[PDB]
Amino acid sequence: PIETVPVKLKPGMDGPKVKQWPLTEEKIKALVEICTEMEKEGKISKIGPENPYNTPVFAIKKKDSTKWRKLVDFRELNKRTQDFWEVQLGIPHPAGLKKKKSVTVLDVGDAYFSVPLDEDFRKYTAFTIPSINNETPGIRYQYNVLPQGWKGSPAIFQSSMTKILEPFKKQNPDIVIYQYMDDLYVGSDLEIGQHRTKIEELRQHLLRWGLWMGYELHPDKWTVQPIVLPEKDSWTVNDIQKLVGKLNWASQIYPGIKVRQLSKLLRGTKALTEVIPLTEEAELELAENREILKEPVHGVYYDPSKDLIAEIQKQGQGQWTYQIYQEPFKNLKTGKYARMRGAHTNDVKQLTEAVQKITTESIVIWGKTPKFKLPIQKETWETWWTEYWQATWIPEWEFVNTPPLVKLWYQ
Amino acid sequence: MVPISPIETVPVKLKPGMDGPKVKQWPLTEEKIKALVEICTEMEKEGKISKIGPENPYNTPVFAIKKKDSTKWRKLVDFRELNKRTQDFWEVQLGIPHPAGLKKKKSVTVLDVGDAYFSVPLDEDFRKYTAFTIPSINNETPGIRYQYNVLPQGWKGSPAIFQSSMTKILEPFKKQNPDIVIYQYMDDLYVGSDLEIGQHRTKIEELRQHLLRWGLTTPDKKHQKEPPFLWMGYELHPDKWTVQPIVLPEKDSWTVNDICKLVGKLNWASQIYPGIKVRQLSKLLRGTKALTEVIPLTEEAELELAENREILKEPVHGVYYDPSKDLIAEIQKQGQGQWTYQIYQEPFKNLKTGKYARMRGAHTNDVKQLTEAVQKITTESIVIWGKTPKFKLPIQKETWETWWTEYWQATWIPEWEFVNTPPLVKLWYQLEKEPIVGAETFYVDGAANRETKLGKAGYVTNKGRQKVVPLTNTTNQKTELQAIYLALQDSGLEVNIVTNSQYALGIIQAQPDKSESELVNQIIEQLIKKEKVYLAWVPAHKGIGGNEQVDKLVSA
DNA sequence: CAGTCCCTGTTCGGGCGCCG
DNA sequence: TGGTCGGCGCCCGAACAGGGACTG
Ligand SMILES: Nc1ncnc2c1ncn2[C@H]1C[C@H](O)[C@@H](COP(=O)(O)OP(=O)(O)OP(=O)(O)O)O1
Ligand SMILES: OC[C@H]1O[C@@](CO)(O[C@H]2O[C@H](CO)[C@@H](O)[C@H](O)[C@H]2O)[C@@H](O)[C@@H]1O
Ligand SMILES: [Mg+2]
Ligand SMILES: [Mg+2]
Repeated sequence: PIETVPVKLKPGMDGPKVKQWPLTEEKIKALVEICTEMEKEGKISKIGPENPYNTPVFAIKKKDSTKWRKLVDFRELNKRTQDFWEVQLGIPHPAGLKKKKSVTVLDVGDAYFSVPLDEDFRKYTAFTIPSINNETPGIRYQYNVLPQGWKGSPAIFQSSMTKILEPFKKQNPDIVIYQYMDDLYVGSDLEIGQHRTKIEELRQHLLRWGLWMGYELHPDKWTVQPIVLPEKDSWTVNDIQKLVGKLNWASQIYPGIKVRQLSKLLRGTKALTEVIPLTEEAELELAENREILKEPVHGVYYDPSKDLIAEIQKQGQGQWTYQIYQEPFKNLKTGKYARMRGAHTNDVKQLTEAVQKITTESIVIWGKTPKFKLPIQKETWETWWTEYWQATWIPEWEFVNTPPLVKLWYQ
Repeated sequence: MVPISPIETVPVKLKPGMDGPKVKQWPLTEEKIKALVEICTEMEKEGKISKIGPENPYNTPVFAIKKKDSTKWRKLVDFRELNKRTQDFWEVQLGIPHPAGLKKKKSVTVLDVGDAYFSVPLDEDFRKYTAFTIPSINNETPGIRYQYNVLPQGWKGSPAIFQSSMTKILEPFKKQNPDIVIYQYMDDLYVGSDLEIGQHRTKIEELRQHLLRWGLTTPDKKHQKEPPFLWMGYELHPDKWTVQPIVLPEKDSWTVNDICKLVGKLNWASQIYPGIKVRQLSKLLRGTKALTEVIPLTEEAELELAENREILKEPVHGVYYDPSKDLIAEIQKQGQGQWTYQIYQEPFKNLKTGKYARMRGAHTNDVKQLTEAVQKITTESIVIWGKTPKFKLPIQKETWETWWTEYWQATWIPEWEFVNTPPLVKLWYQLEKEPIVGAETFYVDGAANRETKLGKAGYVTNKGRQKVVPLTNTTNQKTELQAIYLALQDSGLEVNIVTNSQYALGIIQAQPDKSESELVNQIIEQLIKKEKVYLAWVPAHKGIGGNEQVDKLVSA
């Protein structure tokens, strides 16, 4: 008996129509059990084929959880609601969250089930549950409450959320709380033990309003990956050719790069393995270059209107490099990931872990998720990615195939 | 209250701001008319159909065709214009059941609902739009106008509404009988239990009573008490299954439409019959105009077709699924980008077979294609069994390790072991990571004139070797490849090659063994003969070394 | 600095097979 | 006679996307 906030799609945009993909027997069993209870509790109810909208559903296990979590791929719906959760009921981003020594993330998604959902909107939350070997047709549902993973859920519940938060916030003014979809980011500068304790306090505070979370981030530890030039006692013609190509590409980012004196070293028509002594002019040109690469790019600043883009490169030996930007060659961050889960045995698990970590950093730093340019074949990613996914949100991605002429990002 | 209501209906709006169909009936031949008039008059007595006064301003064509393998006739309405204006549904049929999915059952019953579409009420408000006018032996007698009271055949909402309605009725029975397996596909029901045969039939009749309560009638004629059952085009036996026999046309002269049937039959056959190959038969269909046109069979499509028929000669069968035992998929390379696979649990007792022939990319190799086949098998298995089979693959463990670790794309194969069945899948050549000491260095380049299509490809080397070759009807890309081909032709067994072509370097670094382009194939041929190749890239127009010199030569 | 042309890869609708 | 609906599969060709290199 709570008022239902009306919702509408962006003008001229119909609802999502996205086929359900095949599910493993364990996931189908988990979903059937989860949906049976949710139907009993009135969160969802069965629907007919007259509803023409569908969204994909599957189940995940969060890190170390061992307990299945229902997950709906609302990316298509969220794109058609976009104006709602940005233009109107959205949330501001605490620029100070990235600065806190410790940040814990809590899944408050369950809270959203309390509030009900606009009756006119429920037609768009439809999802079909598949059956093994197509024994049965698809069992369709729709949401009667605020669904997890929809972008209207945290916005509609923001009024309710702040009141629940407000006693805690006054008690600790310094602590910073940010809400992104199903997640609550809690950033303190306290020592480890005090921090964990304050999270329990905010846990109880959530409990008496009608959920345990153990995912800890330390955004101050986070560093970047500078473009680096090799140090060599002696240089072959091949080494200088590689260096000139890397520096020339880098000059699209740092305009102060100069290759003239290094080019002079390769004037002839020379065998690649011939050793070339460096001249003083090249040593100094190389020195000045290494200094420039330590510096920042001029006039790189985040723009709230523009979308974030993430690019990833597979460097081999369990190493991955990524760049986050909005404009080409204006990079807001660049990083490297090594020795992740599945290192040296599974590229897809590692790429999946990389996408998650990068999305998390973007949420903390800018309160957005980037669109990923993934170095993988579309069919390889779609076959396996859900198997390794442990997050409650899902970024946008596209697939790219760039052979690497030069290793600019890695060494 | 002239018409009774039997089961819960489904609201069905029209597309907004649009109105019901009007279009005149077909000039139906009187012979068909005899069959139609008898059945249609019968419908009104049941309440399936109702007469309408001209207050109903809607007309939609009508026709009929005989039920296959029966004397009965099928009553079908060309609702193409009504579909266009009817609201969209979400189809609930997500795929086709496969017999290899089925577990062994002691007692199996297959039963068919009768007049299944005609037993499900159409939406009350929507009933008006059905209207059609019946025809007579002459054009003198007008014929009655009729509106459906139930789901009709030829509409676009009929299958989904029936399947959803059927599932709702079944759901209470399956909750009371958790240990009965009911495969529900349209109106065909497969019922299997480990109950002893007498007890199983008790449930079967009890299920028939449950369906009877909602007006669903299962005739004895389609009841299947005794094996082998006929289900979804398969023959089901207590311990095995097979496809119902497939007849392949014998024609001495083949048209285009002929090959399509043939191909499509062989694809249906390849789910159990191992080693079916359609590559050369499909080669005949590429870039043809008329479906009617006659085409002669090459000696490749003919040889293929010969052994394809002979594979079908011997009967084969699949077994059923044992959740206790592992799933195993084995793949063989069949040549010309053709792959077949077998999925089994006990050795030599196959659950099903299949083929992956898709040519993907202009340049590729066997390792990529094997990875594609693994993915297709994995997704297919998850549909049928909900798990990924263990893989037996004709590729050495070290070959795979070399490919995936070095490739720039994320790639992966699930748990698998090596099977030493030739032909083995391997990488034909390997590019060096570092420049080769004492090997001649070829600086290569090529250019071409966009207007004339004329160009040059050439090289310069540290030893002083040089070449420039004129080319006709080419492109910049093609000359950059040509330059590399020249360096490979004119070099010893070990060679360093420096190019500024990103296009060429990308093709060659992916280690392709096959290409659509003959020029790339010739480059491959040479790469295989070398002992060591180092390819390196430099940026053009930077005044680098040999690259500047060869650039001047080819630009001229 | 636009505007092409190459070249590649994706998508989508057509035909057939199969099931109601 | 030629003619309907939904699902899945294959193989095709055409239409479209987009990334580099080069032309003014
Ligand atoms: N060629 C078709 N065109 C349109 N719909 C069809 C066609 N064939 C089958 N269907 C649909 C409508 C049917 O109600 C349903 C089942 O078909 P089917 O079981 O073979 O016959 P039927 O149930 O209508 O009568 P019966 O069971 O007495 O043979 O599937
Ligand atoms: O991976 C592409 C594949 O995913 C689908 C559905 O899972 O689309 C989803 O992913 C896209 C790319 O991120 C989103 O743009 C889209 O909104 C989302 O549904 C399929 O549509 C597509 O084939
Ligand atoms: Mg029937
Ligand atoms: Mg040139």
